[PDB]
Formats: sequence, structure tokens, C-alpha cells
Amino acid sequence: DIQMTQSPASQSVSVGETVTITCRVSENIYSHLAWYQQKQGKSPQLLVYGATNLADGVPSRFSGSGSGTQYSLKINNLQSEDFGSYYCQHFWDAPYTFGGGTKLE
Amino acid sequence: QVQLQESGPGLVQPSGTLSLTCAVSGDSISSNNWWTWVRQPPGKGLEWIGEIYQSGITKYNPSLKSRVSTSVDKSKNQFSLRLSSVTAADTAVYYCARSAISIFGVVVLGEYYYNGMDVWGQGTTVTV
Amino acid sequence: DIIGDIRMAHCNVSKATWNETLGKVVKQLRKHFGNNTIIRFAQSSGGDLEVTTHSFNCGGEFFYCNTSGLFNSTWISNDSITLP
Amino acid sequence: INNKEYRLINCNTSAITQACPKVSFEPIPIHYCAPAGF
Amino acid sequence: TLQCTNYTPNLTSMMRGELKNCSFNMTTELRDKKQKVYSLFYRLDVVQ
Ligand SMILES: *[C@@H]1O[C@H](CO)[C@@H](O[C@@H]2O[C@H](CO)[C@@H](O[C@@H]3O[C@H](CO[C@H]4O[C@H](CO)[C@@H](O)[C@H](O)[C@@H]4O)[C@@H](O)[C@H](O[C@H]4O[C@H](CO)[C@@H](O)[C@H](O)[C@@H]4O[C@H]4O[C@H](CO)[C@@H](O)[C@H](O)[C@@H]4O)[C@@H]3O)[C@H](O)[C@H]2NC(C)=O)[C@H](O)[C@H]1NC(C)=O
Ligand SMILES: *[C@@H]1O[C@H](CO)[C@@H](O[C@@H]2O[C@H](CO)[C@@H](O[C@@H]3O[C@H](CO)[C@@H](O)[C@H](O[C@H]4O[C@H](CO)[C@@H](O)[C@H](O)[C@@H]4O)[C@@H]3O)[C@H](O)[C@H]2NC(C)=O)[C@H](O)[C@H]1NC(C)=O
Ligand SMILES: *[C@@H]1O[C@H](CO)[C@@H](O[C@@H]2O[C@H](CO)[C@@H](O)[C@H](O)[C@H]2NC(C)=O)[C@H](O)[C@H]1NC(C)=O
Ligand SMILES: *[C@@H]1O[C@H](CO)[C@@H](O)[C@H](O)[C@H]1NC(C)=O
Ligand SMILES: *[C@@H]1O[C@H](CO)[C@@H](O)[C@H](O)[C@H]1NC(C)=O
Ligand SMILES: *[C@@H]1O[C@H](CO)[C@@H](O)[C@H](O)[C@H]1NC(C)=O
Ligand SMILES: *[C@@H]1O[C@H](CO)[C@@H](O)[C@H](O)[C@H]1NC(C)=O
Ligand SMILES: *[C@@H]1O[C@H](CO)[C@@H](O)[C@H](O)[C@H]1NC(C)=O
Ligand SMILES: *[C@@H]1O[C@H](CO)[C@@H](O)[C@H](O)[C@H]1NC(C)=O
Repeated sequence: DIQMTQSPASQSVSVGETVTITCRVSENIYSHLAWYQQKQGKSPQLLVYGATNLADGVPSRFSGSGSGTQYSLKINNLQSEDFGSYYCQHFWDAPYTFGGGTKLE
Repeated sequence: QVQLQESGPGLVQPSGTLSLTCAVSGDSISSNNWWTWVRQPPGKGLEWIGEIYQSGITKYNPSLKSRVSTSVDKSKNQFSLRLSSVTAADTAVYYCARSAISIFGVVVLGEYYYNGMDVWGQGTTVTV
Repeated sequence: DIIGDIRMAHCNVSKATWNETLGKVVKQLRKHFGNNTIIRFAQSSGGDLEVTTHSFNCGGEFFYCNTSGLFNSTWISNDSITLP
Repeated sequence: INNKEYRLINCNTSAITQACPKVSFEPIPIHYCAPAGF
Repeated sequence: TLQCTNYTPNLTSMMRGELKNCSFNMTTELRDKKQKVYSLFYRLDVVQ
């Protein structure tokens, strides 16, 4: 099975700063990855599908990037509403494992 | 405008079987989507359970070896999980979601790709 | 090169016609091996693709179709089947 | 094709067989004969 | 000798690993020259 690693484990940042969350995969998944946001107890919502395509209805401040075995989500001008858990999922092979997750506070 | 809602009453006793049904409303289950289930234990990361297509084709997480089955019912626009032999590690919030795909060829040959698990439901808490 | 998306070659056989065909074949097989005998169909086993798959010339191309969706069943006394 | 670079005229379409130097090209009269019954 | 790579390595369909983009030094009309050729071959026709 493919192993998904998400890091930093946690962040402590201020409002208005830009942060990056990085997902590392043991195999090249050719951008078949998705970036979910879990708003502190709410069901996860989809931010990026396809690694680099903004999901419909998501603010433009969320922008995915990456290739090969390294993918990241950049959040510019971080607001209060964006704090919560973030998760990455590889769609390359089954089981579509979900990365351990990072907590942005 | 899919509005998913789980039921699936909890308080299942050890060595029993779960029955968790996700209702679909605002669309049919014959659209170009996989119906998927995930699990999130109370304080752990998010686990994938499995997917079922409109034709009855299923995919499961190998960790649930011969423990989980999925079904759909086109006359109800419903789908459900039947997870057998629960012990104690299965206490979690269970969620259903609509995993969207882009289809370019024949589905049974894998000629599709995923566009993310859009439209998550609210989740059902299941304890054992 | 290949223009457009890359897709797999395949063959379609309908389920109802094939199921009726096998029912007739089983009915006739039971006349040699007796009645109340279970007739099981299964996929081919070993050997080269020439004998393990359905080999044929389709428009000049040589297809090697799996067929393991056509021969799996046990017979005890529009919904197509797609063969890679 | 582009001392200057050239190729033999046949390289574009065909192979060449060198005729045997000991085989004459002088025409020999040929008499055509009918089979029996004709 | 062919030098091959995967034609579409990002597929998730049953053709992942099938259809390789192989390069080779092919002969041409003149015996002095060589032509670099790229072509697609099926996996079943090419042995590593
Ligand atoms: C044997 O039997 C099987 C069924 O058991 C049958 O499978 C069907 O094959 C056809 C053709 O191979 C498949 O057709 C595709 O269908 C999808 C989905 O169509 C539905 O949803 C769209 C949503 O827009 C509706 O418009 C449509 O009416 C349906 O409701 C289409 O999306 C496919 O189109 C794409 O691929 C085409 C090339 O094949 C392109 O021309 C087209 O523009 C589309 O490409 C675009 O979108 C892609 C996806 O985003 C993208 O990657 C591309 O780059 C491009 O942007 C196509 O019409 C049909 O789904 C199969 N059915 C099932 C159930 O699998 C076999 O064909 C049959 N074979 C024989 C020999 O009998
Ligand atoms: C069992 O019988 C059926 C019916 O005879 C047979 O299917 C038929 O195969 C032929 C040959 O492939 C098809 O005829 C072709 O049709 C296409 C249509 O686009 C034409 O383009 C083809 O012409 C091209 O190819 C020719 C060489 O084959 C060239 O000479 C020509 O100049 C063109 O380049 C050709 O006319 C015919 O259409 C099908 N029938 C149907 C209904 O599709 C089948 O293959 C047989 N089974 C086996 C195992 O052979
Ligand atoms: C034809 O397809 C069948 C599957 O439909 C192949 O059998 C499978 O082989 C894999 C190993 O590659 C096993 O893990 C599966 O359990 C097998 N399934 C069944 C039902 O036996 C078969 O090998 C294919 N044949 C050819 C020649 O490609
Ligand atoms: C084959 O194609 C014809 C149309 O040309 C269609 O009517 C027929 O049902 C198809 N058969 C199968 C088995 O898909
Ligand atoms: C299909 O075949 C099965 C045998 O495995 C048989 O029980 C069933 O009734 C058949 N269905 C039809 C519609 O012929
Ligand atoms: C069953 O087999 C017997 C032979 O033992 C034969 O006489 C009988 O006609 C068979 N019945 C059918 C329905 O084929
Ligand atoms: C298909 O074949 C497998 C063995 O490869 C067998 O266990 C299974 O029961 C078969 N399917 C049906 C419907 O009989
Ligand atoms: C090569 O052959 C083609 C026809 O086969 C002819 O049209 C062309 O002129 C030839 N090239 C030269 C240099 O004569
Ligand atoms: C073709 O030949 C050159 C040397 O002339 C060599 O360096 C190159 O690797 C060869 N390419 C292939 C695909 O064999």
C-alpha cells in the first residue's frame, strides 16, 4: 500500500500570514491527489481536486501545487475561518488512503 | 444539489454487525459518481472504508478483510454498509460522500479518474 | 501517436443471450454425463495467450480477449459483459 | 542529395541486381509451337 | 536495442504499463546513415 505523510504536524500562526502544508507520498501518483478541510468537527470539505485545480466554490486564497512525490497546499492571507484540520488523499491506487492530517491553529 | 444524510443507529454490541444507510436526495444514484464511506475514530485520523458504483461494483479497504460489504438500492436512492464482527476499535463517526469522477471510456475497465469527495454528509456516530 | 484519450480494446456480449446460450449447452451436456450432475464453467488455466484467451483478427488487428467473464458459473439441477 | 554528395538513382525506389557479365543480351529467334490438338 | 519509457504513465485504467514510447537507431536508404525513430509498442511485444 502507498504511505501518505503530512507535515508539519501542527502550526501556530497569525491572521494574514501565508502557510504551506506538504504531503509526501512513497510513490509517484501523477497529481491524483485531493486536499480536504475539516472545520473543527464539521464534515471535511474539498478544497483542491487534481492537486492543482481549485475546487468550485472555494476562495482563491487556497492554491495547490506539486508534482511527482511531493505536493503542497499554500494558503495566502490566512483568515480566522481557515483554522482546522487539513487532509490529503491519493486517488492513484486503492485503498484511497488519507494522510494523517495536519492541524492549523 | 445532493443532500446526503446518514442514519445507522449505534450502540451495537461486540461481535455484532453494523448497518449504516446513507440516503441520497436532490439527485439519483445513477450519475457519474461513486458512493463512498469513510471512518473517523474519536481522536484519530480519517480512514477510507469503501466505494460502490451504481452497477454494484465495489472496492474495499483491505484492512476490513471479509468484514465489510456495501449495497445500493436504485428504487430508494439509498446505499449502505454492513460491517460484521465489530469489537471495540470500530467506534467512530462514519460518513458517506459522493466521490465524483470524470469518465472517458468504459467504467468496468477503469477508464475514469477521481475529482474528489464532493458533498459530504453530516456523519453518524457509531459506538460499540 | 494516439489522438485523444487512451482507451482499452474490448468486446461486448449481452448477458441475457449468453445466459440462454449456456443454459442450452448445459441442457445438452446433461445428456452425456447424466441428469442431476452439476455442470460448472470456469476460465482457462495456463499456457500462452494463444490458448488462454480468445484470439481473433478484428479489422486487421489481433485481439486477445480475456473471456473469464463469459465462463464462470455453476449449474445445479443493456447489461452487457465487457471482455478486456 | 546534398566534391558533392550523390546517391544512385535506385536508392529512392528499388534494389539493383548486377547482370552476370557472361550472359549475352543478343536476341535469339524463338519459334512458338502449338500443343497437339491445336 | 530499444530505449523505452511509459507513454502515458499517469493513467489509472487497465492500460497502465501498456504502450511504451521506444526510441531506436533505425537503418535508412543509404548504408552510411542512421535515423533516430520513436514509436509506440505494446507491452506484450517488448521484452526487458
Ligand atoms: C460495451 O458496453 C459498455 C457499457 O456496458 C460501453 O461503455 C460505454 O462506452 C462509451 C464510449 O466508450 C462511454 O462514453 C463516455 O461516457 C462518458 C459519460 O457520459 C455520461 O455523462 C456525460 C457527462 O457530460 C454526458 O454528456 C453523457 O451523455 C452521459 O450521460 C462521457 O464523459 C465520455 O465522453 C468523454 O470521452 C469521449 C471519448 O470517448 C470524448 O469524446 C468526450 O468529449 C469526453 O471527453 C472529455 O471529457 C473527459 C472526461 O472529463 C476528458 O478526460 C476528455 O479529455 C474530454 O475533455 C464518453 O461519452 C460510456 O460512458 C460507456 N458506458 C459505461 C457504463 O461505461 C461500451 O462502449 C460498449 N462497447 C461496445 C463496442 O459495444
Ligand atoms: C465475421 O463476419 C463479419 C461480417 O462480414 C466481419 O465483420 C466485418 O469485417 C469487415 C472487415 O474488417 C468490415 O469491413 C470494413 O468496414 C470498414 C468500415 O469503416 C471499412 O473501412 C473497411 O475498409 C478498410 O479496410 C479494408 C481492409 O479490410 C481496405 O481494403 C479498405 O480500403 C479500407 O481501408 C472494411 O470495408 C465489415 O464492416 C465488418 N462488418 C460489420 C458489420 O462491422 C467479422 O470481422 C468476421 N469475423 C472475423 C473473426 O473475421
Ligand atoms: C483474465 O482475467 C481474470 C480476472 O477476471 C484473471 O484472473 C485473475 O488474475 C489475478 C492475477 O493477475 C488474480 O489476482 C485474480 O484473483 C484472478 N481472478 C480470477 C477470477 O481468477 C486472468 O488471469 C486473466 N487472464 C489473462 C490471460 O489475462
Ligand atoms: C452491437 O452493435 C449493434 C449496433 O451496430 C447493437 O444493435 C447491438 O445490440 C450490439 N451488440 C452488443 C452485444 O453490444
Ligand atoms: C443466468 O444464469 C444463472 C446461472 O448461474 C441462472 O441461475 C439465472 O437464472 C440466469 N438468468 C437468466 C435471466 O437467464
Ligand atoms: C434423466 O436421465 C435418465 C437416464 O438415467 C433418462 O432416462 C431421463 O429421460 C433423463 N431425464 C431428462 C429430463 O433428461
Ligand atoms: C468465479 O470464479 C471463482 C473462482 O475463480 C469462483 O469462486 C466464483 O464463485 C465464480 N463466480 C460465480 C458467480 O460462480
Ligand atoms: C524519388 O521517387 C519519387 C517517386 O517514388 C519521385 O517523385 C522523386 O522525384 C524521386 N526523387 C528524386 C530525387 O528523383
Ligand atoms: C543511437 O545511437 C547513438 C550513437 O550514435 C547512441 O548514443 C544512442 O543511445 C542510440 N539510441 C538508441 C535508442 O539506441
